[PDB]
Amino acid sequence: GRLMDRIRKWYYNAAGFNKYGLMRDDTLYEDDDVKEALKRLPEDLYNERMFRIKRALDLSLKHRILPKEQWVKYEEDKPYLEPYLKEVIRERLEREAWNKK
Amino acid sequence: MAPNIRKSHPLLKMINNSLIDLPAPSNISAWWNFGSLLAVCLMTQILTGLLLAMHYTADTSLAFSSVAHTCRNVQYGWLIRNLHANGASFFFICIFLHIGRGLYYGSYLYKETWNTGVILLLTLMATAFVGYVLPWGQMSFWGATVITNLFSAIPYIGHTLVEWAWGGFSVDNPTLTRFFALHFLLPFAIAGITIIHLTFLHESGSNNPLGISSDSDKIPFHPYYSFKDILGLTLMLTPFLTLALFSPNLLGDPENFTPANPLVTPPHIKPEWYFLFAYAILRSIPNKLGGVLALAASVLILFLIPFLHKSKQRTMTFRPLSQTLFWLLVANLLILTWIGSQPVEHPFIIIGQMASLSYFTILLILFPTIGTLENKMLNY
Amino acid sequence: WAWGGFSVDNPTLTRFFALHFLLPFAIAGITIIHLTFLHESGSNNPLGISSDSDK
Amino acid sequence: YTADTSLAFSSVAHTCRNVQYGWLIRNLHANGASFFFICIFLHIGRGLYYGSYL
Amino acid sequence: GELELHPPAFPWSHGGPLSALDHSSVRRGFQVYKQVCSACHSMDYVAFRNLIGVTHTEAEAKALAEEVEVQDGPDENGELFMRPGKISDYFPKPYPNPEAARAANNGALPPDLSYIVNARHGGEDYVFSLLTGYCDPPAGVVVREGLHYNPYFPGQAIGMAPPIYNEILEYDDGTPATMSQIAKDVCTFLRWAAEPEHDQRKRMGLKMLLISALLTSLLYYMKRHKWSVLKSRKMAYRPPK
Amino acid sequence: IHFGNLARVRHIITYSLSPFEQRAIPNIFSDALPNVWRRFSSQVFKVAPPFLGAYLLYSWGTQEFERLKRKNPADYENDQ
Amino acid sequence: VHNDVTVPDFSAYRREDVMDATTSSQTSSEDRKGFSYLVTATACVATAY
Amino acid sequence: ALLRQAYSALFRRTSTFALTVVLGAVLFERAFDQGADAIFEHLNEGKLWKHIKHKYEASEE
Ligand code: HEC
Ligand code: HEM
Ligand code: HEM
Ligand code: HEM
Ligand SMILES: CCCCCCCCO[C@@H]1O[C@H](CO)[C@@H](O)[C@H](O)[C@H]1O
Repeated sequence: GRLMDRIRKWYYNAAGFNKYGLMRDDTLYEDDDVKEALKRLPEDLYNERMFRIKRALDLSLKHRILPKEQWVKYEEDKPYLEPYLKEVIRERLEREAWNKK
Repeated sequence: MAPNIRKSHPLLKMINNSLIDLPAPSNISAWWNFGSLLAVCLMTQILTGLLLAMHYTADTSLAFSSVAHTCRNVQYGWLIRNLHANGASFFFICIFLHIGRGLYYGSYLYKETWNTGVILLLTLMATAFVGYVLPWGQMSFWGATVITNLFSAIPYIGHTLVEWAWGGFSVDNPTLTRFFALHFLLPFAIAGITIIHLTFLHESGSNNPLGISSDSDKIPFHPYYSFKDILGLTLMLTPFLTLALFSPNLLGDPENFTPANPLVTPPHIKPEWYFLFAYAILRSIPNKLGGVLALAASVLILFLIPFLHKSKQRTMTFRPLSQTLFWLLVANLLILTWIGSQPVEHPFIIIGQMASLSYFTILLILFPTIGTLENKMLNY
Repeated sequence: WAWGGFSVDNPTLTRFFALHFLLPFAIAGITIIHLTFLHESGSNNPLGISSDSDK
Repeated sequence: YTADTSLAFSSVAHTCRNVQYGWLIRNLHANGASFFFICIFLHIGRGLYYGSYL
Repeated sequence: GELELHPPAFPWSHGGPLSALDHSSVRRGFQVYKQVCSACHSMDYVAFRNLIGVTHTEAEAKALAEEVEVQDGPDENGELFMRPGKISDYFPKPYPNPEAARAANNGALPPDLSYIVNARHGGEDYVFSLLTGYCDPPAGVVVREGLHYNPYFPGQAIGMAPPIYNEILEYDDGTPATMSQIAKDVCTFLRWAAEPEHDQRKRMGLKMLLISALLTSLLYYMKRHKWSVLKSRKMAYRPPK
Repeated sequence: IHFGNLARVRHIITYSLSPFEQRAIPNIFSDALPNVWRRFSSQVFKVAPPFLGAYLLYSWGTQEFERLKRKNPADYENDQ
Repeated sequence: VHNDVTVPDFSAYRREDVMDATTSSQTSSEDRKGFSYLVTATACVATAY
Repeated sequence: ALLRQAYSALFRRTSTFALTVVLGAVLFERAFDQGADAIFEHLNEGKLWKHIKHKYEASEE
């Protein structure tokens, strides 16, 4: 069945970060890994995220949001950083494990 | 050396880098106004406090009437006394929102700013506690006797530690004096520590409601926030004054208009409102020792918050689950406060224990758990 | 005004005790400023000539 | 200490007479004030003689 | 817990946040206290001068205090002695010490009335209810020898015998001294004794609000005015795409 | 020095007008209020609930306490 | 290219006097500033009191 | 046009702005007090000593 898919889409809409025009990955808290991850993003993706983020902040300061039309649709939310971030973590765990041996 | 003096001068430079050219996110909300209020709040207590201290006498035989003589004979003594007394509540009201804001927006992730914060809270508590004994009224004395005696439950070094604190065998003159001393002192330590708080704070800069890096859009503190804070100052100051001036004793126990008397225990000895919530958790655990620890934990628990953050996101702005959980907890504290105000009998006793249980469960288990679950629902 | 009355009496004793408790802490505060300005230049020395060549 | 014309004098006395090491603390505080000035006077002097005031 | 009856809320002339004390009623109250209560109740924090410009004239006040003898001294020989009061004296205590007081009231201790309306939940509304409200005990209830039943007093057995009754005194202003009139005036007086700042405090509250409302509005406009620059700000993303 | 070392930003144009060429509180009905309502709606069902659920518990606990103070005639029915 | 860039329309926010793009804005300037400053000057007076 | 004039003579020069704030305050005080006192008293007719004073102010004994 599609239970898991029903839930996710629900939570995705429940969270509501898409009303700001942000993408799942735009909301990631910038801890050590996410930091390295971002540095690896190709310039075009970096600049775009930056605009998105800056735009979201401006909405926040304005106490507004984007018109329904412009909201990020669950199925079109691009996971632009996730791939990078995973390797960044793969790498770390390797080092962490190796320095132990 | 440099063009404008605001940056070169060894002192203006300080005032500038933290009140004028300081980078502030553009989207911070009203919940960020509490820092400045807490600060103003402090400067105000100290001012009214000194003014009252210049007429107070710390002696069991004169305390009560020194305070009375102040309100009755000193020009505007009555006003200063009120402002100081009610100011203490305005203080806590503010600190509780300040903390709340921190919790809901994961500000605590700024560990050192946060940890000094907990220290400010603890200090403010000691301060406001000793302060309340100074007028030496029924509740002043009795509360002091019950609260301080609590430590007597600590094993082996219990009684010793208390009789030491009391300066004798019971709350008496030697206590009143050392408390007045402590009360005069602590505020200044608060001020000092506030500088450290803001010092750590400035390393990272403020956090913001969306919980995402605000470097792409920062604004000079002045005029944006200098103005915003001055506005938030008058918006709160109104209710404070309205209360302090129209309903003066709306929050105080009438039992404190009766000079302390060691031969008449009041019917219901309870601490000031801002303490009830914990007084409540104290009575939840039947066992003088466990209840104390539970009390201690009720506040010391704040030191763990940072280590119980499991969400991949900082704030709860985009975490609806965590949000109800957050408002539940708030409501929970409200109830605990309420329970603290009522006697120790059914149906209160049980509601008490229930709320006390839900309190620790929410912070220790639910929050981090719902946090993890939330990550899976995002496909993280 | 300062006396709180017509002569040095109780109202004075109290406000003095207050001032005496207070001032010391103002001293401590100011000492920080003192040393802050001090550190801009560093200490002076008996010969009165630039000691950068030997700190 | 008690700040009241009717108790100040005796509060100090009662301190030196009944408080464990009260007498010592009272002395150290009192004499400490002079040590303070003695020191501040030399600190100033030092400054004048070596043009620290610059 | 235990059973208790809570007094009602009388519409005191000074209940309004902006409403002051009716000094006439207060002036009467002072008499009630002076001629009835002062017999067993001490009012340590009020002095005859306090009346001046509030309920009596500097002259009346000077007189009212001379009606009492106070204890001053010592003299050249170290003895104590009597003298006629001055406006600087505080209302006379009825008993030397509490022990003596209890002794003359069946071990009961009539509390000083300086802050009574603030020392009891209900203040005047309570004090007023208590005074007028004495009555016989309901079935099954027995009041021990020496106490009197009052449903308004916790425990219902109070050591104070009904203190006021119709025409127990005569208001020199020509007011029908019905028991309730008395209680009412005296309660009004007790409010004042408890906090003389009452009127001034409220007059200030008025000023505080007016200024407050004015100042707030102004700073709201100013805050908005500066922020406008951001609030309306518009941006766009223009890569060389 | 915090202004200049904050972030690497590229290609974002912004436009703003002096505070004097614009209104302080504009479009109160066309924009302001509609959003106040908007914001109020999005939250009620998150906040309100546990606060209402608190009130109840308070009311119950209060009323029940008073009830247990009242006497139950069923203790004196056979006390001739 | 920058030539393809234009400032958006601030009609929604402009004050009444600077609403028409063909009227010197300077003539109503002293009013616009005199008002705002009037508000501020007042805030000071209140505060001072 | 006062706004225009006000701006010119009062708000333009920082020095005159200050002078306005002061004299403005001095006059505001004088009027705000008198007014509020006025309002407070009407709201409390016949209750204040100011009101009943006459009865004992050279009209007894
Ligand atoms: C004969 C002495 C006497 C007189 C006269 C008297 N009282 Fe009392 N009053 C007492 C006593 C006795 C008590 C203590 C009762 C107790 O605590 O059991 C008391 C207590 C009180 C209390 C309430 C105590 C409480 O715990 O609530 C008030 C209020 C009071 N009196 C008011 C008055 C007023 C007003 C008057 C004058 C109208 C008055 N009394 C006159 C003796 C007196
Ligand atoms: C004497 C009491 C205190 C004073 C005067 C004080 C003051 C401030 C000030 C001025 C700020 C900056 C503005 C703001 O965000 O509000 C601040 C921020 C902060 N304070 Fe406090 N604080 C106090 C107590 C506390 C307590 C009890 C805690 C929590 C346990 C705390 C936690 C924080 C944190 C985390 C920040 C970061 C805000 C953000 O998320 O950006 N503070 N505080
Ligand atoms: C940290 C801020 C402060 C807090 C939270 C605080 C709190 C209190 C409290 C709750 C009381 C009891 C008020 C009452 O109900 O009578 C009190 C009384 C008092 N405080 Fe403070 N106080 C503070 C600072 C000060 C300071 C710095 C001084 C002066 C050095 C001071 C001097 C006094 C005096 C003299 C009293 C006794 C008179 C009275 O009870 O009104 N306070 N304070
Ligand atoms: C609370 C009292 C004071 C404290 C605690 C204090 C502390 C210090 C300290 C720690 C130093 C650095 C070491 C040294 O050269 O002694 C210093 C330096 C200095 N202080 Fe003070 N000081 C005090 C009062 C004063 C006064 C009254 C003056 C003169 C009006 C003064 C003038 C200076 C100057 C000019 C220096 C530079 C020393 C040099 O020539 O290198 N100090 N002070
Ligand atoms: C938010 C700022 C509020 C400050 C309001 C100032 C009002 C206090 O004003 C007071 O009013 C009393 C009543 O006549 C006078 O007797 C006092 O002398 C006066 O200082």
